[PDB]
Amino acid sequence: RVASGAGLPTSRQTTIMVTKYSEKSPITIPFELSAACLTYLRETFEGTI
Amino acid sequence: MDARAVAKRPRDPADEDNELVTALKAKREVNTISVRYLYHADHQALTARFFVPEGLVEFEAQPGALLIRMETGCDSPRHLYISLYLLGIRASNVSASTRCLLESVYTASAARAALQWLDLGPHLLHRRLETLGCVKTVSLGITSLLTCVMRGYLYNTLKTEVFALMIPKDMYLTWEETRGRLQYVYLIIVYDYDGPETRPGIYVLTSSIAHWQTLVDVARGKFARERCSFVNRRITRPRQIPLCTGVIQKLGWCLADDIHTSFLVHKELKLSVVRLDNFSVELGDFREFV
Amino acid sequence: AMEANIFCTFDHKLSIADVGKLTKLVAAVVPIPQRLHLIKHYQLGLHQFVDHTRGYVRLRGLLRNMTLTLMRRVEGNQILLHVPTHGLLYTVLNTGPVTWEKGDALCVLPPLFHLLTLGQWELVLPWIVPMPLALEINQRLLIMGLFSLDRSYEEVKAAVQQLQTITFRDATFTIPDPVIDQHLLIDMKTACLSMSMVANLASELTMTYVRKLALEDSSMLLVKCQELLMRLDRVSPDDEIARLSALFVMLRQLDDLIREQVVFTVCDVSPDNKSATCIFKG
Repeated sequence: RVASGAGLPTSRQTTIMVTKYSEKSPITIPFELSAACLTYLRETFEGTI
Repeated sequence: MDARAVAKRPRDPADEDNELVTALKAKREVNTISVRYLYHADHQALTARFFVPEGLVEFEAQPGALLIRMETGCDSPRHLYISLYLLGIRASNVSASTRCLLESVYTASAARAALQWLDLGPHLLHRRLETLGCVKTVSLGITSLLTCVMRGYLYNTLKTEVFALMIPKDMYLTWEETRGRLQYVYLIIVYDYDGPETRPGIYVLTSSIAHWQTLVDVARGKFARERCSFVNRRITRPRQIPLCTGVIQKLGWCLADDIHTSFLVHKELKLSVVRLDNFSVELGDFREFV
Repeated sequence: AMEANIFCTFDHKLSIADVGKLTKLVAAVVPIPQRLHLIKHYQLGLHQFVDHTRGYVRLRGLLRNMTLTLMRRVEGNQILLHVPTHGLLYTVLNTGPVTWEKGDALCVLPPLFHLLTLGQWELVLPWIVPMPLALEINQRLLIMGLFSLDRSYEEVKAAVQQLQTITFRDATFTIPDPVIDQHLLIDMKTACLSMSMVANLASELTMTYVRKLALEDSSMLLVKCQELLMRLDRVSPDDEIARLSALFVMLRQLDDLIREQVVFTVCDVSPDNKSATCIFKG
C-alpha cells in the first residue's frame, strides 16, 4: 500500500489468495507386433543359418 | 492462583511496554517508525470521524460546537450534519438582528438546503434531528472532515488544550441566580403552537438539577404560555393530532466556575457566545414533556 | 490482564464445520438470564424463552432485564462471552434485518422474521434495530392487535395489509400477524385491553376530577382543559378508590410498550455493512 495526504481516503489491510490446479493429459501410442515376430522371438527352433 | 499474584501490585498499563515494543524486542529489529510512546493511549474521549460538505463547516474552524445530525426522507442523503449555530434560523428564540447576521454567513448551498429540508415533512424537529456531541478538529479541504466526541472531555491530543463548547447567547438559559457547585446542561426544544409560526424555541438550559421529574416539573412552569398555546391549538383546530409540546435531553455537565462569555470570530463577523470550558459529553435521548 | 468473560460451555458433540459456522458470529449480541460465570447453551439466547401460546410482548417484557453480552472468542468446547459495561465501546454485528447508518440510536427487539440447530435447540439471536423503526413497529403491532375482533370485514383485511408492511431506507419489510386463527393471543389481548381500559376510564373520571379541581384552579390552563373535555362530552367512594387503583394497575401492566431505553449508539459502521462500532449505554 502507499500513504496519501489528509482529506483523501486510504487503502486498508488487503490480502489475496489464489490457487492453481493440475490438468491430466495422458498419451498412448500403442505399437503392434506382427505375430510372426512374436512367435519367432520367445521360442527357439532348429539350428539353420 | 497463588498468593503472590494477588499480592503483587497491579501492572502499570502505561509504563509496561507497548505491543509493538514487545513484538520488536523479542525479535530485535529496527524500523524507521518511532514507536516507544503511542499517542492517544491514555485517552477516554471516544471520537468518531465525520465527513461534511463545505456549506456546513463555517463557524466550525474554531473548535467546540454541537454537531447535531438530521435525516431527510429523500434516499440519496440519509443524514446530514447541522451545526447548532446553523439551527438559529429555525430557532424562534433567536433575535432578528442575530438571525440577519448569521444568515449572512451560511450563504452556501448546503445550509439553505438543510433549512428547506427542516420545514417540509409532517413531523416536528425532535423526530427529525439527532444529537451527537461536540466537534474538536477540522481538516478543511473542500469536503472537510470532522471528529466529534460522543463521550468524555474535549481535549487536543497530548492533553495540552482543553477545548471549549460555545453556544450562541440567544439559546442560553439559566433559571437561578444562585448557581450550584456542579451543574448539568440540557437541550430544550419547545414548540409554540401557532399556525404559521410553528418554528420551535431552542434553548440550552444550564441548571443544578440532575433529576428528571423535578426538572420537567419546573419546566412546565416556565413554558406555560406555550403549554396553553398547545391546548389552544388543540381546541381551536380539532381532528389534528400534535404531540411533544416540549422535548429535553441531557447534553452534559460543567463545573459552573468557568461558564463565561466570549465571542466567535468568523470572517470578521463577531458573535457573542456563552462559553463552557471544561465540558463533558454524556448523551441522553430525546425525552418529551407536556 | 483478563476481563469479565463468562465461560459458556456446550453439552453436545460438534463437527469442525459447526465451529466454522459458529465462528462467524463473533461480534453479536446475546441475551443472558443471569450475570453468572459458567453457563450451558440452554440458557443462551431466546429459544429458552419462546412459548407457543405467548408472543412478542411477553418476550419483550423478559427482554428489558437481560445482560446483553457479546461473544469475544470461540474455542475448543467453550465460548467466551463478554459482558459490556456502560461507557466503553464495542463492535456489534449487523445481524438485524434492517441496516444502520452513522449516528443512530439502537435498541433490542425479538426476531419477528426468521444460526446453530440441534435436536431440541436452535440458537436464536435478537434483532438490533434503530429507534424510529422500533417505535414504528410498536405502533404497528398495537394497532394490528386492535383490529383483531373486527377481522371479518373486507376492508379491514386491506387495512391490515397496508399496516403489515413498514418502510425504512430501502427496506420494504413486513411483519407477521399477531392474531392467529381469528383470535388474539393472551399477550396482545392484555396489551390492547390495558389501552382500552385506560382510555375508557380517562373518558369517564377526568371530568369529575377536573370540575372538583376547578375551584382551586390557579392557572390559565386547567380551564381550557375542562372546556375541551366539556366539548368532547357532547356512588360510594370505594368504587372511586377501586377505579383509580384499576387505572394505575392497567398503567403498570403497560410499560413494556410505552418506551424503549437506548442501548447502543453507532459511531462508525464497517464498509459493506456487516458490523459497526457502538458505545454501550444503559
